[PDB]
Amino acid sequence: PIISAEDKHLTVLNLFTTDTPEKQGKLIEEMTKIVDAATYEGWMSSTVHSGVDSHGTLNFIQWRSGEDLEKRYAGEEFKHRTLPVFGEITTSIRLMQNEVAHTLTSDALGGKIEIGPGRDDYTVFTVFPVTPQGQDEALDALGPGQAFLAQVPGFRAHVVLKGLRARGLEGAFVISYSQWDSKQAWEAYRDQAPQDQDEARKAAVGRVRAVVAGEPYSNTYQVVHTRSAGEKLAAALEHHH
Repeated sequence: PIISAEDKHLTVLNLFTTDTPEKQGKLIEEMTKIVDAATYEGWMSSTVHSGVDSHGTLNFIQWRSGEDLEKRYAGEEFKHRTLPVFGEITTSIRLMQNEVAHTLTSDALGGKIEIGPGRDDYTVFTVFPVTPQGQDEALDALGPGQAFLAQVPGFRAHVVLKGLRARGLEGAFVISYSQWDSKQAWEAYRDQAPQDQDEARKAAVGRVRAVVAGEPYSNTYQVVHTRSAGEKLAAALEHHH
């Protein structure tokens, strides 16, 4: 699926944490059943991520509008099967509605971003709770503030999302979602010492740090499954519900 700052649809990220690799595998399988059967009006695509640094998963989902999303939330499978099943294999659930604030690619300022299991993107994710006063500052710092990323070795792309509203998370929030050549390229950047960090990096980070209002959540992922509206694709033959 394709991500761009001109997106007029709703970007939904469903974030799940868990405490064993067995529950992670189970999460992946349950998410994938829902994706493969997805026919909701307005549903555009889902991209399932499997946690690497720590146990959990992430679904990056595109919806035509919030109205379409709410219809799904009002469905009986979601209410009586999905939530309770997920509840039992997770330590937390955050269903976050966002708009795309900024994109950057290694080759173009504001370039379009593609996500999918075929790219082998090492995917890096952070949700920052921020002060309501400081939200725009955070967005500016993370997006335009980090133009330097495009020249970092192994960096592929960066999406910055503005949090609109969420289930399981209160207050203002923003999200950083980036793609890298490998775990190795990411950690080399992540772990730069002060002497090796760009000063523009220090400035961006310092601006975000000033307005963070609580513990951010970060994790890394492999993309393991993606499907779009009407796409003839599934990890299993039989419909589950």
